[PDB]
Amino acid sequence: SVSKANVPKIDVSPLFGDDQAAKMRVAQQIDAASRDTGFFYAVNHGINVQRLSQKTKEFHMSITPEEKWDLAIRAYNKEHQDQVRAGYYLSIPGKKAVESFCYLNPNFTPDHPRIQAKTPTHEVNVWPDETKHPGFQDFAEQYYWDVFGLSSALLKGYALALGKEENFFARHFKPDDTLASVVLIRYPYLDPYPEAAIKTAADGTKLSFEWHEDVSLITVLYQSNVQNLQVETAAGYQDIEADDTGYLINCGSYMAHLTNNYYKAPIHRVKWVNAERQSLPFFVNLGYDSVIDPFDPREPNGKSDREPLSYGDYLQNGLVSLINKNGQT
Ligand SMILES: CC(C)[C@@H](NC(=O)[C@H](CS)NC(=O)CCC[C@H](N)C(=O)O)C(=O)O
Ligand SMILES: [Fe+2]
Repeated sequence: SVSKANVPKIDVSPLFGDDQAAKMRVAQQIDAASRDTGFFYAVNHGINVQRLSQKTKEFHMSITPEEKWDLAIRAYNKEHQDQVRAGYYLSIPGKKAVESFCYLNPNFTPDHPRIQAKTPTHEVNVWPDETKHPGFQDFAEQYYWDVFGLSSALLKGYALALGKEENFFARHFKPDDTLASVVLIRYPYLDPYPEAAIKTAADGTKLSFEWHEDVSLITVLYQSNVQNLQVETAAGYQDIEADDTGYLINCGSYMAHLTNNYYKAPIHRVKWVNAERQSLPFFVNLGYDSVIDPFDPREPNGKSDREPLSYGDYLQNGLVSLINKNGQT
């Protein structure tokens, strides 16, 4: 029936160091994975993912309907016209199973010039009451900078893999303006499971979320130990095995654009599984005005005829497009 994808485990610890040859050997493994299925697991990453999962569970399982309305994005609460990205994405009992909480750069405050200018895709995070969820905000903001650090190191690997100096991507990935987001997704156990929340793929597979390419430069994902992801290959969809100690990494469609599809954005989908689990992506986005001149690693000169694409315009279009194709999450 369904084969299993080759997803290598890459020790990324050299990318935090100064052994340049060891970093090249990591870059080679990133290149090979990016040209095969497009996924790899980053191991020896140094992030306490046990505390991540525990604090996230405590939040999902203790927030009340009252608090969810207070935090809801505008899709679920007409009063919150300024919350398009950041806030709570409600489940709909009997109809929609998944629920999530999304937050952005903690440096996006009312004092931030992008917030003053009302620039699209920039928002101030909303948080639950500290007394009802003690330590949650402190944990979540710290985690943002923890995975920001991991992501910066990974971008050095991708740069070296493509033959560029190690700051080629990372120089556009800055704490003061990154549009990167964390999403804390709960997939619940439900009995009976609402049929409306299950989609049937063309090939008969039951899905929670249909095929898509990620709107990101790269995606840095922690999931609990329940198998669910599939990646499309020419020979059909292949199962991605779960590993709840590592981060699963793949390219988004901005990487595909700027490399002239040398590193494709892998198409993937989420199988339906009736099990309580967590999916915690960090979407590595650059700044609103970040532009990287596209290039083609296949050509000696590296010349490409693709237009440079501003990351802000890419992100605004891509988020809307994904909602329109696969539905409001
Ligand atoms: C496949 C996983 C990453 C996860 N899916 C997802 O997170 C899906 C597909 S990548 N992503 C989205 O809907 C885009 C969220 C963007 C976010 N609100 C923002 O403003 O930045 C899942 O488990 O459903
Ligand atoms: Fe995805």
